[PDB]
Amino acid sequence: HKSEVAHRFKDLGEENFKALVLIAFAQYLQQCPFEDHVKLVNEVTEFAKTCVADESAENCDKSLHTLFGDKLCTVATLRETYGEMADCCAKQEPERNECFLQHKDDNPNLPRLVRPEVDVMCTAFHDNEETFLKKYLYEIARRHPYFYAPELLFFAKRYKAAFTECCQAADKAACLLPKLDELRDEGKASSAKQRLKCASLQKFGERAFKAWAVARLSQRFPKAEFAEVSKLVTDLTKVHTECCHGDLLECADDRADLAKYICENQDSISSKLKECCEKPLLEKSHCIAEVENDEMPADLPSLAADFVESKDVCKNYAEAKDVFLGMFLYEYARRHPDYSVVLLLRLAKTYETTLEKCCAAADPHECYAKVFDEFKPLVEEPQNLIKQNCELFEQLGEYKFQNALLVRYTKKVPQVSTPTLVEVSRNLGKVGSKCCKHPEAKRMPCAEDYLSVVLNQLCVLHEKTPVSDRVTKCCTESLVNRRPCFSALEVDETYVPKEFNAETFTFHADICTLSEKERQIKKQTALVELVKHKPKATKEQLKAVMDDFAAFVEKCCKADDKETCFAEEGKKLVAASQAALG
Ligand SMILES: CCCCCCCCCCCCCC(=O)O
Ligand SMILES: CCCCCCCCCCCCCC(=O)O
Ligand SMILES: CCCCCCCCCCCCCC(=O)O
Repeated sequence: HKSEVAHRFKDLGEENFKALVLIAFAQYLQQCPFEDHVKLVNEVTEFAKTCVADESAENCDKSLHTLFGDKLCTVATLRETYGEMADCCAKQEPERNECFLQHKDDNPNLPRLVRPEVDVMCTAFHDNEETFLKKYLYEIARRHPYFYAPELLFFAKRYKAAFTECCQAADKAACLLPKLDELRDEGKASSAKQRLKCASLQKFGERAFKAWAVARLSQRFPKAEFAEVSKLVTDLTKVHTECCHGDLLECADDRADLAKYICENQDSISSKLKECCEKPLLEKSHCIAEVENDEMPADLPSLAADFVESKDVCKNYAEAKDVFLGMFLYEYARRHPDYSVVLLLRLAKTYETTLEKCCAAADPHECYAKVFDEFKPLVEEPQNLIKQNCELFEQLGEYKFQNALLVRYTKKVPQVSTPTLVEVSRNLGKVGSKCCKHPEAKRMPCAEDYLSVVLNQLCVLHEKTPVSDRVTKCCTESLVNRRPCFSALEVDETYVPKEFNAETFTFHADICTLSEKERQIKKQTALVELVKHKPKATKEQLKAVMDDFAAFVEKCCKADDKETCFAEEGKKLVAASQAALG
């Protein structure tokens, strides 16, 4: 094209253009204030329009990288605020843009973002929607500089819908706060999932990434032929490699190209792609990535004939081992959309280990005749963990399920900090809540995705502040072994009970009318401290103390003099509990 800035402006339309430009500058210049960025965005937008009017006017024929970089090099506080990043300006393209990318900051040391009160939020949203929404977009972008700009834009539109719905409601806070909860968690997850894929590509390498993609794409597109899946695996891997190592525009072009190839070849790939493929360029790759699994073909045969029974198994394998294993993973995965991806990779690894043994043995065919039997323990372990945890979740409800996990995990790794124990147990409880309301066939994939983000959060915290060799092992294992390493953790027989501290077990009158979350967290914090203090306490003894706690809170929140109730009845409860637990 004559003018890439005009091309993009036309493809995107003014409103998306401006939003994306704001995210771009915020991701590179994480410390500049909102108003400074609004001025850069307006100036870039004004310039873009001249190019749309006449693609031969001044500067309109420069690359986007050239234009973007030039604008960055005009910021007056560049050296003052970003130091060595100003020296990127002494370079030509493409080294200049390379240099700018090296200076982004994953952990920007910015203050926690405060959710204002619901009435303040709705008022700001009514009084100036544009500013309200753009400011939050800016705040999120500068805190997540690698997050894919278009997906950020997809969340922003969901925020807008939530304020539109809930600000005109009768009970604004009870409408909105659950929606904002849901969206913040989905956004945190998406951000963690992206970081995780990039780390894992570097740690475990490209072959392992392709294995993962074969499994994932085959579940999603089970009517596609292996040759088409293999094609998509190769293109997907290239896309991910660039998006991990790359600037926004290179990632965007790679994603747009794959989406277009997919949309042109729907008939070969999936029947569920028509809606997505109608959508505007901006949303297409995203929509595709989130499409539901196609229906698998009817009356597919058993894998036995090709992978066990044939005389030619070792020959077909040795001819090209990764193609054969890829084929095994394709056939297995498309027949089992109810499996986690990591389970399918365990099976593939098991199959490979068996062929490596058996193809060099005296009688290969006899040696690998029972390989499918080796799959059964692998499959049953996650299915049985889901049933047990979902049965417990149905008995207790979310909050008491969380409390069960708090007790469980605190005894297993009592050296972890209380906030971390509380946060991770709370999150695991929310994985239960989400995934146990799916039917059996959808639980294992759901669990896999969401556990992967909770366990990632834990491993991130633990790397920064190590306390347990056992957690370190789980965190540095292969991605396929990570969750079973955590499930295999046992009770810590070596922990020395924390000393009693009375202030830890004191509570105040405000407990009564505080937010549902805030009340829960205060109770769960004390539950963890109780288990840390009394790690040998039995289930019946903890139930008794927990029951007494609940009678104590019920009494004191109905009293007229609440501060004295909490202090006087609080001391009694503590002394009774200490006697019972010994
Ligand atoms: C205590 C958390 C409750 C979440 C629901 C239970 C999940 C059990 C593990 C599922 C297996 C994840 C995928 C895998 O490792 O194959
Ligand atoms: C503090 C570490 C938390 C570990 C979370 C593992 C996720 C799966 C939870 C299912 C219950 C534990 C599995 C088991 O012990 O068999
Ligand atoms: C030995 C000192 C123990 C003091 C007793 C405090 C116990 C913590 C209460 C845990 C919350 C229970 C859950 C609930 O009923 O909401």
